[PDB]
Amino acid sequence: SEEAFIYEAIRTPRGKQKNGSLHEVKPLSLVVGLIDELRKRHPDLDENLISDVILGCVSPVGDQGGDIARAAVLASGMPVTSGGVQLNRFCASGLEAVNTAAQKVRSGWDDLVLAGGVESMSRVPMGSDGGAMGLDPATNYDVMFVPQSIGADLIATIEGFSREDVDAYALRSQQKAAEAWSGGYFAKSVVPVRDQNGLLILDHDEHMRPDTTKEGLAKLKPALGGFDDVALQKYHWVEKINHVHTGGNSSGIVDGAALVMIGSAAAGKLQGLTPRARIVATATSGADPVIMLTGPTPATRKVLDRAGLTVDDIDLFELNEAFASVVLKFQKDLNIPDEKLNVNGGAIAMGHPLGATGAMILGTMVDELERRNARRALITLCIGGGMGVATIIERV
Amino acid sequence: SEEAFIYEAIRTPRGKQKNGSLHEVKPLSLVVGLIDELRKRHPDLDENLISDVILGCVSPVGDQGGDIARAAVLASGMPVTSGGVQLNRFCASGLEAVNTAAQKVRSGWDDLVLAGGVESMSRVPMGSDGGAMGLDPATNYDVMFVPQSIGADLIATIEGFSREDVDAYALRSQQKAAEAWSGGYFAKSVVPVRDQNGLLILDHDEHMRPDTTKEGLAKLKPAFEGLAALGGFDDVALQKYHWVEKINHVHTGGNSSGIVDGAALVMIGSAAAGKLQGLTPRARIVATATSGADPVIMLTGPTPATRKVLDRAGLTVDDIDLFELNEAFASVVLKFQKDLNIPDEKLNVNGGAIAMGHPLGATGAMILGTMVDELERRNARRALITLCIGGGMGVATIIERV
Amino acid sequence: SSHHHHHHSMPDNTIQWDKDADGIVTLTMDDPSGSTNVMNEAYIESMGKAVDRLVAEKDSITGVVVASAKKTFFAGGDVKTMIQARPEDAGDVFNTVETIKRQLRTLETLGKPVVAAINGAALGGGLEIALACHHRIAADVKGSQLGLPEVTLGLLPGGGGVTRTVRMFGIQNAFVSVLAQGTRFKPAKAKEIGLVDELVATVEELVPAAKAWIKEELKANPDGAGVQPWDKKGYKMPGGTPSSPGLAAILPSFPSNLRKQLKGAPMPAPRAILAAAVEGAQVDFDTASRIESRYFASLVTGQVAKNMMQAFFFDLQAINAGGSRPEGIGKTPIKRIGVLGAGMMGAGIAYVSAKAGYEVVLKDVSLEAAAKGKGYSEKLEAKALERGRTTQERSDALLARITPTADAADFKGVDFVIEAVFENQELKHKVFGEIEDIVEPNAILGSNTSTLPITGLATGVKRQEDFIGIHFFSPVDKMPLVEIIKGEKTSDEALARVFDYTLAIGKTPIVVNDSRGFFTSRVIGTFVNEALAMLGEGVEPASIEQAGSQAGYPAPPLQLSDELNLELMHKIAVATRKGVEDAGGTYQPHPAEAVVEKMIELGRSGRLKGAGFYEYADGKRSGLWPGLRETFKSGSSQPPLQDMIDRMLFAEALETQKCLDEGVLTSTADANIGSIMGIGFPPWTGGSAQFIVGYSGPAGTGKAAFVARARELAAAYGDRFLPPESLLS
Ligand SMILES: Cc1cc(NS(=O)(=O)c2ccc(N)cc2)no1
Ligand SMILES: Cc1cc(NS(=O)(=O)c2ccc(N)cc2)no1
Ligand SMILES: Cc1cc(NS(=O)(=O)c2ccc(N)cc2)no1
Repeated sequence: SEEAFIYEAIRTPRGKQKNGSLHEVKPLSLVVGLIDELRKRHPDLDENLISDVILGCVSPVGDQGGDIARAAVLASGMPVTSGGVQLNRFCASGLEAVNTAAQKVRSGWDDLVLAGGVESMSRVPMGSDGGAMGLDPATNYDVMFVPQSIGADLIATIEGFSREDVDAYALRSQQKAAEAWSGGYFAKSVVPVRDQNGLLILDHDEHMRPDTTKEGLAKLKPALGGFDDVALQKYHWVEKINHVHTGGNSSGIVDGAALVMIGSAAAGKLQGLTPRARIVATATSGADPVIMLTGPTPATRKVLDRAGLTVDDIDLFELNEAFASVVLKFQKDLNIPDEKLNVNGGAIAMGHPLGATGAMILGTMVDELERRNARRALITLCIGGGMGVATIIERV
Repeated sequence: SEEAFIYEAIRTPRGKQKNGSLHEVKPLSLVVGLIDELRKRHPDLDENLISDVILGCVSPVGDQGGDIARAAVLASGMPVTSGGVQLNRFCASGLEAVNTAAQKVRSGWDDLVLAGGVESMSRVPMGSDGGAMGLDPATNYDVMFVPQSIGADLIATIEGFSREDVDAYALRSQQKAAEAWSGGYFAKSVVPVRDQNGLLILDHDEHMRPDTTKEGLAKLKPAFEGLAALGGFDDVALQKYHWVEKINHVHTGGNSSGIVDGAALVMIGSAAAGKLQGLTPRARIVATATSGADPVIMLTGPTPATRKVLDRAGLTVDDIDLFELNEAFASVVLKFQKDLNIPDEKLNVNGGAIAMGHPLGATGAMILGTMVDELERRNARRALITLCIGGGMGVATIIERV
Repeated sequence: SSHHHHHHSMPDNTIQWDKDADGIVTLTMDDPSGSTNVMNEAYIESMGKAVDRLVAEKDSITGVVVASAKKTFFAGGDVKTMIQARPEDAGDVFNTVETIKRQLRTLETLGKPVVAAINGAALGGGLEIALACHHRIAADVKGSQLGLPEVTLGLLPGGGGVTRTVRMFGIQNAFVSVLAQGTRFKPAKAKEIGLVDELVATVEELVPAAKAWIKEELKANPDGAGVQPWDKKGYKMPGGTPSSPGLAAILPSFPSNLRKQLKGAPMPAPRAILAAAVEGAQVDFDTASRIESRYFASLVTGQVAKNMMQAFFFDLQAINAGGSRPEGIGKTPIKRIGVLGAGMMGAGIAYVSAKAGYEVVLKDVSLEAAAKGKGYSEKLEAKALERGRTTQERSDALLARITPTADAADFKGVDFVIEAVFENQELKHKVFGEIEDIVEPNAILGSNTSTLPITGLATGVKRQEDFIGIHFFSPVDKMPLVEIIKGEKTSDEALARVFDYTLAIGKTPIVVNDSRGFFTSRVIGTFVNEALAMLGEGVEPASIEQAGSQAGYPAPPLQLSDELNLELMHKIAVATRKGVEDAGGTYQPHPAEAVVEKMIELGRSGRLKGAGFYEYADGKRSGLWPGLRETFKSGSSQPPLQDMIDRMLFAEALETQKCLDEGVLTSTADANIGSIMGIGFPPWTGGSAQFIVGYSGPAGTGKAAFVARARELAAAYGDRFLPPESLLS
């Protein structure tokens, strides 16, 4: 019945982990800044019609605890009837908020919902929230807990991706990310962060090393347990894991946030908003918790059956660059064309602010569909714990 | 478009805080015990059709961190495609999980979803996650941060609820909770917690004080065992409510919700979902609504949220057979009863959190399944469940028996 | 990242250099442009050169000593420059303190011990220079003070004070003790808390003890030489970090306890200090130091700082520098004071006069009443003995200078009369006539009058020259202002003698020309009347008191109206109504007069009669009278809270402009400080006159916006809010 439309999709720049510009900025004030930008774009928007604010956050502790979404509603002066809820599905928390918001609009019990995520990894490091899956000896044996870097190395070992193969995609992501910045692709969707005085704090992606060379990537080097032995205990047909993933061919640890406004056609009509894309379908899948990073392939196929589409029907494929082997495995399975996959750079170059990544690359595809005058795009991410998500958008 | 139905809604007994029985039980084990109970009810159910497990948790730290829902999916051996996600909307996280699960079914992109919550407050106390609204002086000023204890006393101050009034409802809750337990109302929905050897750990809401007397509640002292005992929050609250001279501190530990451990699980699915798995529907999710309120009183949220869910379903106050408001504080219920003219015989007929406890992230799903079993026992049709939320929010849900 | 202020394309030097054969550099600060080392543009470049030199010669330097060749050490910064910082200049303000702290951070992290030679006042930025050193030695000289009084001017310790004090004592202790109120510390108390480490007798021992401490530190502590406790691996912030469970349990109460004390007033300085302190404890030192700069630039470019810097610095300077004093006059010393009347005023005048070392004779109508007036001074010394703020040796000599008496001849040898009898004109003529001849001939004849003009009171004495108005404020032991009223026949020497007397007892004087109501009691009349009229209009008393407290007043208006006594407020209106009808006119009464007269009919006319707007029992104040709502139909009028606040602030600001127009006040400085220290005007406004030029409302900022808001109040409440022609065009 009610179709869900994307009206605005903005994001903050990504400040690097060490000596980052966003290290002095609380993660709450990052979300408030994006709320003020939506106010600037639509000053006559009736914020009373905004019924919920959904944010994704993998480490909701400290500066990110206590329902950071509700804190963003009250600190920004939004109406108290605007809700505010925080969710966490590991790496796909940002896109899960978008999907849940769209599903809330389709049910008819929500008219205008803000969705997104925030993750200040320099202030709240990964794993600060603890977790029974990793810090409880009973569970850490049942789920066969292994860090995602080893699951990625296990992917490259089985599929046959060499160190040069993963470093090739790493160099490719750095080149396409700089070309997007130089071309002004991210000019309108990247809202620079400023202090309480208006002074600039950050206006670009710091983690990008655009002058990367294939010789420098090979200089990089690839961790205190038997996670290798634990992984090979389930994958008994492979003798040794080839650790090909370094800091230059994996996702970057950065701080950042992203916001997406989702509503029905009547919500934008009443509030004078113009739709930019339509949420076609969403799907949730998973794969075994050892390899962990093979969720995209079954999740993408599931979202294609729902929409009745194939790989040849999609114009752009956006997969989160958590690790290089994850993208090469996803590209090899579905035979994704090399010119449709992460066309405006990826997380290896720009970063992976966990809870905000799924909402960042979501709006990134909204821009490229409108820039190329294309039609469809499929956004997917690999999830910790062995889950997978997928979302198809159609330009309007 | 697709109708969402409740097929099973179970919960664990609520173990008290000090010297509690569920203190030695990891909160993840509380959810796996409920997952294993569903398999005991329907051994032939193809769990591959379960696409998501949604749990509410207000303090997702320590034993409750790292997507505890996913840990439940993996530790209990559920299919790896069953997802898992935690959500935090303060006191209504348990119902927000069911409302989101229902909305996930209405979109048609999710068929069978498990929803509920978990909160082991004897192991993970409130505030363990921190938060900018509390631990940031800039945010703590813009958002006039005042704990729920003062907002409850402020409601009783404005509406004129005396100390005997709030203590009268506390006795009322303890009485109706004991009648429900002694009457066997909870026999089939409160799954007793056992250990790795099948030995009994807890099979009742051990926070209940059933022999409570009016004279006993009067001897209790006003709340001064938390952040409220520090100071300033009374001055801060009256700076916005400047027409009020003095806040009458009437809420004690006997007329407020109990600090307990517990968990709840609800299975929501479409009409075709339960048909394929051979599940008999018990109730239908009619409508949900979410409206907030002023963040200083922060507990008047149930009043507008109940009206918006009635207007969406085309129903009035007279069409609801049972009302279930979370007994966070006595004044929150008296305010809700005074506003909408709720008859006394329909409001929390089987006790509430004052007697049985309030396991934050799991309460919304606990009191939800309570009404699903009471609608069938009374053979009534409609029931409305609502909660007051921290920060000044509200969530209401209408269910219809099938 | 450079120690200098310009990377592009001529100030003086204020720091000397001296390296010894041991390798110790003595940085002696000596600014030639003034008698006090300030944190001006010259100091930044002077220190920028020295710190650059400490690095290029680090191979021949073993330690550093920071000394001063002035009486003080380093008192404050350049207020004349900061008060002009526009919001556009936020980038330059941020880079300035970031450059200042970049110098101190290198001095601090030099691998060599740095000792401070605090030879005097180390206030504000000066203490920030000392806190950057690794060891501090203070000379226990008289007059030396150490603190961070940046909050009193509307600013914050932006040269590392907030970051370093929290690193030494934690968030809670550094905020309360040093940062929040900017309290000044004596050298003994400074060593006691942790600001200073050692003490010496004279200033000639500082540099020797500084170099001696360097030699022993390099000898017995070679590894930790020149390393602060937070630059080590195992630094544990005292009291914990915001991520600590013990501190997290009480951290949410700091903004509420601060809002409890500020009473909801718009003072962003303490709020910003607490923010920078907590945000600073979450990150490293350098990241915290940068956050401190952003909150600092947030205050300098604001309006509250420009009001507090104008009043509590520039306006306070002109007053203490003889701006209101009559010029070309000598100082006639005082030998013995005689206070007439031993009430709450007369006893308070006798205490503050005897505390300064003056022999005071306390006369009343009986020995039972005069000795009981001296008991007001005894009951305060027993409080200062328990708190440990004075010694028995110095307190027994304090009460010994108070001679209570009832015989008028005991006023022999008195060269300074301060009358505090009842508000009755012919009584003051009667009181002064009894003793005008017994006192010395050229004695000051002062009168603590509230409304009666000094010109009329002077007719009851033979020498109208030495008759002057010395207006005090109860409680006299705490109120720091003395309103001096100049009668028509009052000479100029009497103005200067009472001016010097005010500074002698540690108070602030203002000079006011003789007029009905003077300036203090007249303007405060428009304050309590706007609240009383508001109560008669049907506004809730709780909302009135809340609006009065959130405006910035020390006491709410209805509470003040009980201590001001409503029967005297009825007498003022009858006196004002008489003067208009005596001149053949038509008196337009104030809407508050009917509220006063109604309280008289009910018998609740203030605290003195045990009942007023509040209920009084057991001496203390209980609460608002329950019969107040049904009497005035409270609740039938619910105006916005900001309208209640503005109606009280604008009534005084507009009434202050009349005093400047009518010739009552002669300077804008006496209008601001006289209203702040006299009637308790909110300090964030910078004074009742500064409130006009520095008004910051939602419609604008400045005199044009003040007039606009006055016309909003005028069209909605009455013509009394109409701005005079002196504010228009
Ligand atoms: C540390 C840390 C956090 C973290 N979370 S994770 O990478 O999301 C993860 C979750 C489940 C499993 N089974 C493995 C990894 N993993 O390590
Ligand atoms: C401490 C602490 C946390 C906490 N959580 S809370 O009760 O959910 C809450 C949330 C928002 C506001 N404004 C007040 C209280 N309450 O006290
Ligand atoms: C403060 C302060 C000064 C002050 N002046 S005062 O002279 O005491 C006074 C007396 C009566 C009336 N109606 C007004 C002021 N009163 O409080």
